[PDB]
Amino acid sequence: LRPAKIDRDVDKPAYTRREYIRGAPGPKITIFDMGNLSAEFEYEVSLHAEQAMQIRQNALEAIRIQVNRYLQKNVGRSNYHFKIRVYPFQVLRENPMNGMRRPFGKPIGLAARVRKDQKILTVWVNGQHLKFALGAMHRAKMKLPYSAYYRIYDKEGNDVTTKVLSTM
Amino acid sequence: AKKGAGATRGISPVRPTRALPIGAYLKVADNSGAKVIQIIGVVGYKGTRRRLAAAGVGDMVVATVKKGRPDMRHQVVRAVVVRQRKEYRRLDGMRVKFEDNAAAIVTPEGVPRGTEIRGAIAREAAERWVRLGSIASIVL
Amino acid sequence: MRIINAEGLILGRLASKVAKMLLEGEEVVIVNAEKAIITGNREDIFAKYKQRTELRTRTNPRRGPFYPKRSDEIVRRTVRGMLPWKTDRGRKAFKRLKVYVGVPKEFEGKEFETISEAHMSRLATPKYVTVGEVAKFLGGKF
Amino acid sequence: PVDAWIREEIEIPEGVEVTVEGNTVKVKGPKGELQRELKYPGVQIFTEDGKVVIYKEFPRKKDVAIVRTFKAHINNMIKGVTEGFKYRLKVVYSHFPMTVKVQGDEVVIENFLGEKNPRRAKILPGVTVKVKGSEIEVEGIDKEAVGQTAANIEQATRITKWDRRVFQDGIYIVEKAGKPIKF
Amino acid sequence: KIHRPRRGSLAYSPRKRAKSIVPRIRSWPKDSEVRMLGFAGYKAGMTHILMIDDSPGLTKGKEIFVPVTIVEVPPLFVYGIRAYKQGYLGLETATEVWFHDLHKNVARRIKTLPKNYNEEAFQAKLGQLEDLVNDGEIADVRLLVHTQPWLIGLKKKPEVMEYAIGGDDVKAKFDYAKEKIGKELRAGEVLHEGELLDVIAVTKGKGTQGPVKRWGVKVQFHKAQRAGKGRHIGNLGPWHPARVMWTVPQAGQMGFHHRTEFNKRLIAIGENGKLVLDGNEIEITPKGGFPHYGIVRSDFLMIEGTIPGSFKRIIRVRPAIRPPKKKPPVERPQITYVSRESKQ
Amino acid sequence: ARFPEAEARIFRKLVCMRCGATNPWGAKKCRKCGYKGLRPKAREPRG
RNA sequence: CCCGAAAACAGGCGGCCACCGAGGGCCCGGGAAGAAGACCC
RNA sequence: CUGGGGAUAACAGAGUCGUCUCGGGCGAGAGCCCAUAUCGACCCCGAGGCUUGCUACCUCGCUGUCGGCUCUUCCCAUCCUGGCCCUGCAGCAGGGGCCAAGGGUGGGGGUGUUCACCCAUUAAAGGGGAACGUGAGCUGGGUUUAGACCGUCGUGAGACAGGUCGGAUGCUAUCUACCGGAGGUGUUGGCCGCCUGAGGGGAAGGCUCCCCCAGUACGAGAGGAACAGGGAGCCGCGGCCUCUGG
RNA sequence: GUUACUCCAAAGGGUGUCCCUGGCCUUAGACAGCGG
Ligand SMILES: [Zn+2]
Repeated sequence: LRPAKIDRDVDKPAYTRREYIRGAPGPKITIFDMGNLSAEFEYEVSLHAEQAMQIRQNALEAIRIQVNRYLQKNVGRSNYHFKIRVYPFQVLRENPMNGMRRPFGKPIGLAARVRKDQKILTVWVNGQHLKFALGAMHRAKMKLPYSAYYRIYDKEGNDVTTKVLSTM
Repeated sequence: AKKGAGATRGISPVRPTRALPIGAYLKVADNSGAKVIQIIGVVGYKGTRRRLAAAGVGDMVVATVKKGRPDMRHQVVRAVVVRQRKEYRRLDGMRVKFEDNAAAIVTPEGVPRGTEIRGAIAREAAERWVRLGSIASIVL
Repeated sequence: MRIINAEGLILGRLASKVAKMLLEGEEVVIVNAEKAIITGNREDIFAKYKQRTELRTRTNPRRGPFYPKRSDEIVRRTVRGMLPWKTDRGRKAFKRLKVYVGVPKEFEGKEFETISEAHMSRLATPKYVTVGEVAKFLGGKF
Repeated sequence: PVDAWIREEIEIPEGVEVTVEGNTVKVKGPKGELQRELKYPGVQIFTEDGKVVIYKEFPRKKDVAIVRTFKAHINNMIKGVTEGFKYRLKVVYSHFPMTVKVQGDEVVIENFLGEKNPRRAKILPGVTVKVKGSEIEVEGIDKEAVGQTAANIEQATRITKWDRRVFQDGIYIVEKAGKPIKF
Repeated sequence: KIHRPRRGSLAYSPRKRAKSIVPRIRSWPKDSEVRMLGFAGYKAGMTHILMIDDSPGLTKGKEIFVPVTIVEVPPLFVYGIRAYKQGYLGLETATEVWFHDLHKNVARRIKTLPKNYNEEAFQAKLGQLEDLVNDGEIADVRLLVHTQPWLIGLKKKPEVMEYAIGGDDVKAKFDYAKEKIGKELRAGEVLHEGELLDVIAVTKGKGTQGPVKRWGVKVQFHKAQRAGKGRHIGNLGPWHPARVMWTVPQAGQMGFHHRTEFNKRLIAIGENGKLVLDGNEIEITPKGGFPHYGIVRSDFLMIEGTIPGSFKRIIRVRPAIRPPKKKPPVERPQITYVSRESKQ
Repeated sequence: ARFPEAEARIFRKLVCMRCGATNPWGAKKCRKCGYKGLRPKAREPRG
């Protein structure tokens, strides 16, 4: 398939409505929560977008697999509540190539529209796996089209990344 | 000396003139099944644009057999040029020539296939290839 | 004629002053052309001047360019660069100048000016090279 | 900046005399003179009660590093006119024993790996080479000259074409002015 | 793409007629022995010898055929001394002294000669120059020389040349020159048999020639031979640059060029047209005379190989500037046969 | 044919696994590329 | 190694004339040079 | 056939780079074990415009031609030649990388072919750019103008981004450019001769084999090196006519 | 670098140098040496 520099920008209108789009495809990604889904952990390691993006589902799935494998091999299912927050709604289209006669693209895939400083994914963990959560952060960051940054969140809604990073 | 006991190659001082280019036919002077060969290559020769490889007395050529007993016909062989019609110079200044153009069929390492050569050969060839002068009666 | 000792002077600033004098109408003689200095890194400087020397017309080498290899001529050429060489005024100005390596007998024991706004104590960083060094690298007899 | 008046001080020993005139430092001891140019903008050198002082008036990190480099150099000059320096070298061979000779301003090594041609190594002015069995000693007053002579002798025996695990013949350094070499 | 090398060399360009028919010498060799560093003569002919090889290689010790060119060298007249000092860019002539008694025929070349100029004035000028040389102002001393082609009945107009002197000490050179001025020089007093020489002359003239001969370009296909372009080149170049390049081969002057040829061995110096073998004296002039030349009568050099120039032409000779390490020894080689048979 | 005198000066080097350059023994990143993967020079055959 | 005083600082040196005349060219017998010119005897 | 049109296609140029070619980041892992000697998934970031397409800014009587022959020059993104580094580098060799474009990179068979395939040699028989360099330089095999045959489609006249046979290649150089040859002026009087040598040009040289080192080091064997030192040739360059041939 | 625009290459890395911050150490700390 085509490079993501074509689809990372957010300047086109939203194109979501299934009852008017003909030939629209289904999602390749199907799982969005992982691990222990009730354990009431302490720390929330969340990724945020630096600027607005459109992320493809191919990338989303690559991230899913990579991160969950790291976390399962080095933490264990009974910990590490992993979640992907954003669903792919926008339909990507390509012009069936005649030339520019009758150019209006046929559907080829899906992406999720993310705005500036919008949470993409989260890993809830306990005190003694922060380093593995941050490894997941870095692995994910490396597979996105634009830049991102992570925060560490406590209960009560507070940002604690400074000091929690300092002590390690 | 590593292996001087029995050697195949020698050293001549003369360097005759390259007289026989690719495409030349040669009468075979030894007692192998071959009778006439044709030159398709000259061993150890690099040229330039549109120039053909050429050989003289004492040089090893690659040839194809054209006439001869059936086991040898259509085979690619190595041979040493042993007689030529074009004049060449000796150290004293005198020119020497022969009556025909003739070769003897050998192995890449230099060993003769055959037991006798019929007629006269050149001293230059007998000197560069030592095992031919033993199976040739007359040497000049 | 004003006589200027180039020992320890920054080449471009010297050349600017000299070009203005020649345009105003004065005769100038520069001595010790080999002892003027050029600031910066040796590799970049030498690469510039070698690239200058390997420039030629592809169809005929008798039509130039003819960038110099000697030190006096390097200095002369810099000054020429600072003048209106395409006009008669500039040509006459350029004829009013002479440059010399070392000090010839004819100028011995004489008054040597100095240009204050060119001087290397003015500098702070020690990365510098000499015009004679450049000439030697390019292959000039001095 | 780091500070305001970085000032380093070296105390002169028993019989040494330091002259400082014009970016050139000169040292006299029991044995031989020694000279060295040490210049950088803003760095000054002069003499005190007995001391050699290096001083700069509003330094940056790089300037600090340079001041302390200059100090190291002066101390080596002083220790060298006071005592001197000596390096040690060892010779090893599997096959083909090599003969090492001192003749003039060159060291000559022959039969290295079986080679008919001898290798040669320069000896810089003011350095003495002795050969005792399988061992070579290089002694003098100038640290840089001594080290350079030793490095010349060691590089005169260098192999690029074959595996150095199996082929180890050569001449190697084992001690630089006291501190031994260890892996 | 098929690759191949270009047609001819760019190192002898422009390929023009020589400035003069007397060749100049641009560089001189370093020779410790204080002597005059060359000589001049006239080409006479070719022949061959048979001799025992002395050069390194195989065939050392064997009898071999060797071709030979003969140069007739009558004695030169040393007529002047010239001094050189150091200029701003290079050497500059300081002063010349000429000798006072000159042959009549020298005016055919130097039309305006001094008139009174007695022996006494000559000695005074030499004293001036000696004092100048003793001061320390002088960087080089050279001799001024002229040929005498009236001793062989070739001409009356002489050739005038300037030669250099070997060694380092300017004072020693000047003493040599002061000895030699006003006297004849013979080639035996300068050259050693068995030496390697460089040879300098102007080549045979051929006039205007085309590029097949001048640069060795290919003759075109037989279709072009029938179309009128057989002995032409194909094209003068590409669309851009939109000009003909100087490197493209074209027609013009071929021959009459200045050339230097390295490392020719002097094999023998003769006397009055005769050469000495073990016992006997033999005339080298062949039966009937050298063609386009006659009879050698004065003094001659044998130089092995070939040299530039037509037969009756001025040749200059110097010692080798670019010789190899494996030299032949500086003695005459053992000669067994010299060809005296007719050459026509 | 072991010669530790020689090993101590033949095999006290580091190598970068990205660029291939040799680097001084007590280093943390590469002279040229800045990479952090530096391994000791193979003092015994591997494989 | 080849070209090279038109190198615009457009050079250095020895000698001749000049401040009728040094010197040059054509013409003549030629060729080792040569499309005309040029070169050489 | 006429009148017109770059308001509008084919082609060279110009733009762009989906596609293409060349790279990189992280690291799933493969490699007795060992992420990175070698190989590197999936995702993500780029360079070039020599591959094809997209567009329609320039040109409709500029030249419209492909391939081959001839001739010159440039780049490096290096096949050989010079020098180095790592190795799952014993030696002989291999694999992967760095500097380096001074020189070399050829001869043949079928086909109009470029390309690709094959043969024998070879140190190797690298590739690109210059209006897919080069028709006021040659050729004209190919490119379905006018004649003709086969197949297929079509009532038919006819057609075929199908095949096959045949089928016009003009030029007295105006200006500039280059190769060489001459005549003037200037250089502050004119003339003869000898020199200096600023500056420009050069590949004037490049490569292979053989002997010896040595059946040695290395190595279980089998195999099998190097420095120095001696000889010969091939390609390129410049000259000459004694010998040999025309 | 010496570019207002017409007409300027990133993901990812370097603490190379100049600066603002926050924790753990510091009358003996980070090594550097003699020893258990
Ligand atoms: Zn690296």
